Amino acid sequence: KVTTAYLHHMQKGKMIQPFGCLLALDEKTCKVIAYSENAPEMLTMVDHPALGIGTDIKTLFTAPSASALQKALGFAEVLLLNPVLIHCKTSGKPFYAIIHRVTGSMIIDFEPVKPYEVPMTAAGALQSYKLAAKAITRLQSLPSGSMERLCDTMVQEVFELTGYDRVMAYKFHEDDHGEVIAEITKPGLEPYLGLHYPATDIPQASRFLFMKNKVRMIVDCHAKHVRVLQDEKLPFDLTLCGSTLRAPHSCHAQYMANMDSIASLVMAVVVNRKRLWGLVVCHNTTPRFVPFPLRYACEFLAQVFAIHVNKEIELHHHH
Amino acid sequence: TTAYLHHMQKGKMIQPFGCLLALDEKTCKVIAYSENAPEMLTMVDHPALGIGTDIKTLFTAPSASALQKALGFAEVLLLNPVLIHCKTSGKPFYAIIHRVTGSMIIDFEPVKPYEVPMTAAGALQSYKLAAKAITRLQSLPSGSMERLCDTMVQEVFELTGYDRVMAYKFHEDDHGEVIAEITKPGLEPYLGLHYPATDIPQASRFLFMKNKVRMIVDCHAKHVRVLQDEKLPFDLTLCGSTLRAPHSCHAQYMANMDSIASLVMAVVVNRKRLWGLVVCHNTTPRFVPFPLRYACEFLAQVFAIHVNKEIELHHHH
Ligand SMILES: *[C@@H](C)[C@H]1/C(=C/c2[nH]c(/C=C3N=C(/C=C4\NC(=O)C(CC)=C4C)C(C)=C\3CCC(=O)O)c(CCC(=O)O)c2C)NC(=O)[C@@H]1C
Ligand SMILES: *[C@H](C)[C@H]1/C(=C/c2[nH]c(/C=C3N=C(/C=C4\NC(=O)C(CC)=C4C)C(C)=C\3CCC(=O)O)c(CCC(=O)O)c2C)NC(=O)[C@@H]1C
Repeated sequence: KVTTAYLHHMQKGKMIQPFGCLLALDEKTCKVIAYSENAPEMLTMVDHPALGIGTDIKTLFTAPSASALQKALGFAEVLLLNPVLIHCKTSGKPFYAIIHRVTGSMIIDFEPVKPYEVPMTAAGALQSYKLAAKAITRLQSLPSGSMERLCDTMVQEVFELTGYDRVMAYKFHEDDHGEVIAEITKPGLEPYLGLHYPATDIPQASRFLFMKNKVRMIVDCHAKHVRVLQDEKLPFDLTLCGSTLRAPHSCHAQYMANMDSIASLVMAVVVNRKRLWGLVVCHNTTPRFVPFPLRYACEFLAQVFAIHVNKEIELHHHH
Repeated sequence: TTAYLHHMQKGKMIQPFGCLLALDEKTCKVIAYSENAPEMLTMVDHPALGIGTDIKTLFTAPSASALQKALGFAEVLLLNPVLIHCKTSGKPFYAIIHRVTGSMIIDFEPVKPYEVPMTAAGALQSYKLAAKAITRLQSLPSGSMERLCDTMVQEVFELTGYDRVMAYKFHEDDHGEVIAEITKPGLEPYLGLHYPATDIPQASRFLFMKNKVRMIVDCHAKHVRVLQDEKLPFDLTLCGSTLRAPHSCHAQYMANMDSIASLVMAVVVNRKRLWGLVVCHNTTPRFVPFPLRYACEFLAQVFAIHVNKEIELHHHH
C-alpha cells in the first residue's frame, strides 16, 4: 500500500533532471515515441516541429551518429556498449547517448559534452577506468579480517575518484534500518559516521531499484524537473526508471535540501540469492555532474567492493 | 649491440598501417613526417604537407587545439589517445603522443569514420575486460607459477583475439622457454620449446623495458621512410613510436614461423629486470586499436606483480 504508490511513480519516471534530455524510440520504426520537454531546445535549434512524436532521428543527428543509434536497435541489453558520442546535425552540438532497453522500446539519455572534450573522450574514458582499476588493486592488496578497514579504504578511493565533499558506506541491518560505518569528508563538514537511520528514510521501492540501477546521480536537488511526453496512441505508460536522468521523488529532494546535500552519487552494494548489503553514498554541498565514463568505472569498483565485503562476511561467520 | 641499437633507433622506418609526424617542441610545426603522411592525412607554393607545415592547416580546429595543449604537458601528464579529424575529409585518427628531447612525436592510427561514435564505448569495454581479467589473476590461490601463467595467456587470448598467445620466460643464461600457451584449435603447440638467447638480442630486451607493448600488423608489409629536416639539431629516435618497423631479420623470422602479426607485452619484475614476454601471434595480418593495447599494458603490469610474488614465495618455502 506504501511500496506500490512510490513504485508506480518511480517506475514511470515521467519527471527528469534538466542536466540532460531523454528520447524513447520504437524498435520497429526507429521513430520517437517519447521525449523530454527540454529535448527540442537541447537537440535542435527551436511539416512537423523539429522534434515530436514520429520524428525520424536522421533529422536530429549527423549521419554516423544516427546510424550508430539505429544499429543499437539490434543488440541484447547486455551487449550494449555505452556511451555513444553523437553530434546534432544543425549545431554540431555533442552529447553522450546512454542506451537501455525495455522490451520493444529503446530509451536514450543525452548528457552534454563540452566541445573541447570531444577529442579527449577515449582518453578520459581510459583514464577514469585506469584510476578505478588501481583502486581495485588497493582493495585486493588489503590483509583480510576487518570489514572496517575494507569500508574505510573504499570510501577513501571513491572520495579521490569522484571529488565529492562527503563519501559514506551505508550498511542495511536485518530490520532494514541503516548505519554509516565509514566516512571521509572535506574539512568543514558535520560527521555522520556511526549514526543510525530509520528503514523508511530509504523505502523498499528505492531498495528494489538499486538492485537494477547500480549507480544513481542527482546533479542539483533544487533543479526544476522536466516532464517526459509519450505517444498518445500508447494505451499504457512507458517504464523510464532505467534513465540516468530520473528526477528524485519530491520527498527525497526536500530531504537532500534539509541536509545541505545538493548533489549525490549512490552506488548499490549487492552481495551474491542477491541481497542489497548497503550503498556507497557521495554528497556535495553544491551542484555536481560527473560524466558517464567515470560513473561506469564506479559500477565495476562497487561490484569488486561487493565481492570483498561478502568474503569478510564469510570470514566473520567462520572465526 | 650498438649495431642493432643504431638501426632500431636511427633506422627511420615505420609500419604502413599508420603515419607519423614530429612537431617542434616550441613552434608546434612539422620537423619530420613519414612518406605516407601526405596521402593519409590530406588526400594528396608548398604541398599540403612537408617540413614547416602548421598543424592548423592539417586538422580541424578542436583537433589542432587538443594537440597544442599536449605540447605544454609533461610526458607523465599525457592522456592518450587524442581523437583528431583531418581538415577537409573529416577523416579520423587516434593520435598517440610521446616526447623526445626536441620534439613531440605523434603516431596517427586510422579510425573507421562510422566507428567515431563508438570510440569512448570501445575504450571502456577494452579496460573493463582487462579489469575483469585482473580480478581473475588476484583470486588465484598462490603457490603455482603454471596456473598464474595459464590464466594470463587465457585472459590475453580472449581479450586480443590472436590465433596463439604464449608466456615466454627468460632463463638465467637469457635463452627463452614457452611455459604457457593457448591457441585456436588445429595449430601446433609450441609449449615447452626452448630457444637460443640470440633469437631475442639484448637490444630488443633493453627496448622492452621502455616500450611495454609492441604491435606488428603484417611482417610482409612495405616499410615507409620518415624524413626529417637535415638541419634539425639532433637525430629523431622512433624507439618510442607505436609504428616503428621491425628489423628486416625479425620480419623474416616471423614469416618463417608463420606469424604474419604479433603483439608483445614486456613482463618487468623488481633492481628491475625483464622476466619474460607475453607473445601473441596471428597467421594473418592483425590490427588492434590503441585502447586495447593500453588496457593490456595495465594487465601486464599486474601480471608482473603476481609473477614477482610467486618468485618470493619460491625463495621462501
Ligand atoms: C519521504 C516520504 C520519505 C523518504 C522518501 C524517499 N527516500 C528515498 C531515497 C533515499 N533516501 C536516502 C537517504 C539517505 N541519504 C543519506 O545521505 C542519508 C544519511 C546517511 C540517508 C538516510 C537515500 C540515500 C536514498 C537514495 C536516493 C538516490 O537515488 O540517491 C526515496 C526514493 C527517491 C528516488 O526517487 O530515488 C524516497 C521516495 N525519505 C525520507 O526521509 C522520508 C521518511
Ligand atoms: C637476426 C639477424 C636475428 C634476430 C633478431 C631480432 N629478433 C627480434 C625480436 C624478437 N624476436 C623474438 C623471438 C621469438 N618470437 C617468437 O615467437 C619466438 C618463439 C616463442 C621467439 C624465440 C621476439 C618475440 C621478438 C620481439 C619482436 C617484437 O618487437 O615484437 C629483433 C627486434 C626486432 C625489432 O626491430 O624490434 C631482432 C632484431 N632474430 C633471429 O632469429 C636472428 C638470430
